[PDB]
Amino acid sequence: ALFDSLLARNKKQAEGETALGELPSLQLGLADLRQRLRKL
Amino acid sequence: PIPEQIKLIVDKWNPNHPNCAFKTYLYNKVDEHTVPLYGPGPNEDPKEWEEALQRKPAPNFIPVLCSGFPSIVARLMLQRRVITEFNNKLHQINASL
Amino acid sequence: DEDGLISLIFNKKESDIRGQQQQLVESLHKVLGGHQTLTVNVEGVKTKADNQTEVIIYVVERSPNGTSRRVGASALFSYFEQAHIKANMQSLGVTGAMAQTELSPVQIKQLIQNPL
Amino acid sequence: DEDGLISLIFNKKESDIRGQQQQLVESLHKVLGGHQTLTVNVEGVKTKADNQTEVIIYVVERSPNGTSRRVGASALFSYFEQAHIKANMQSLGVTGAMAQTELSPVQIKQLIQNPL
Amino acid sequence: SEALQQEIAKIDEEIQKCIRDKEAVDAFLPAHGEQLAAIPTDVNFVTRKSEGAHNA
Amino acid sequence: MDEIITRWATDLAKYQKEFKEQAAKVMEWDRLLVENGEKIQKLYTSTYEAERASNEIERQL
Repeated sequence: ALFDSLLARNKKQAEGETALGELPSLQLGLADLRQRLRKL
Repeated sequence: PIPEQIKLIVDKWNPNHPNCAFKTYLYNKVDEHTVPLYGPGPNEDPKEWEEALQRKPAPNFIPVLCSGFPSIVARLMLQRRVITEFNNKLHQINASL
Repeated sequence: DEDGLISLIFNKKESDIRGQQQQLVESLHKVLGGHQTLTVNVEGVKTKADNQTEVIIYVVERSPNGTSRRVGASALFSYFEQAHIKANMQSLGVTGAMAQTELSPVQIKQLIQNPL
Repeated sequence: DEDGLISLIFNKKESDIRGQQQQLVESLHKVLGGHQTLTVNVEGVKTKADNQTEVIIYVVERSPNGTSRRVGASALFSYFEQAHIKANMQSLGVTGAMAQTELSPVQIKQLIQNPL
Repeated sequence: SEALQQEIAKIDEEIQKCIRDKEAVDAFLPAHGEQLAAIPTDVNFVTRKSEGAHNA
Repeated sequence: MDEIITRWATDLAKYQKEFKEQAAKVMEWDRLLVENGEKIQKLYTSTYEAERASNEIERQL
């Protein structure tokens, strides 16, 4: 249930809300993400 | 030399321990300070006992005399009896989680 | 352990168990020696398969001072697993038994060191 | 409990108790109903204060078959604590009583659940 | 030949009676074996769900 | 009559060699049992900790 909680947390993460700053972040993945990782 | 082999075979298949030929020792865990107890009984050779204690896997273990089949059956009996306890406790953990 | 519950599997249909519950309970009382200081109670009856029924029991024991308490589950299981008692139980249709108490590691170690 | 000993405190001087022991013992016999199947025995007499004396007794009961035994301490105490009997005892100078039997937890629980 | 032929019978019977116990062991193994093998898979599973709760 | 002693001794050695194996297997199983048991206890601890912590968070909210 660990990975499940990781999903769940990363799911609730990118979904609002009214927290005065933390807006949901768009997910990338795979192609764009590798380059986004390399650009670190 | 015929009535010797026969008697020796009758001796082999027996719980009296005249060279039982089904001599294996199993280590039962026992926390301190109960190590000083046990303490074999009727037909235990200190040789076998000490030799068992010699190649000890870990401390707080005491050897146990398994002569023949009813003993290994009994060991199994215990193993199941603990199997169920294990599963139960594990399910408790599961439930609380 | 103090709740004293022992689950028994019977090779009998549930309707048969319930239909003769008085008799079943008294036979269990007889297996225990039949004294008036022991009383068998049925905690539950549940079908498990066409011809399999689980019956959960406990036993109340009374002291000479009139006090009552349940026989501990481990103690009751220990009695029922004795070879003579197990055989009598099998004659009533019992094909298995279980206690709910989760034994400690030291208890388990003791049972393995002395399986009889 | 089988020794049947009941300790009684009297609001009387020891010399007075001993001086009239025959009479005291018979009065206790009367409180018990006075039948010839009961016999009050004095186990001991001890001064506790100027005008306080402890008298330890037991009662032997005889059966129809000639057998004798002591009345159990709990049974005898139960009789003496009954309100009517206690009042009669107080008229003899008894101001307290005690049995030596240490009751079991179940006995104690029963007494608390049914104090009367 | 009576005492001998009887003695061999009793002996061989006893041995055979012991081998019955040996067989009795052999019979009660695989089930218990599965039961045993089941354990580490569950504790290795429940330990995971705990990690999930802790991370939660 | 030797043909009987041969059978006896062969059976003996044959079933000895097997009894040894059974016993060994049982031993290994015991090792497995305690080896897991330790982990079960660890789970008990970890769980109790989690429980207490959750209770604390409950108190906080």
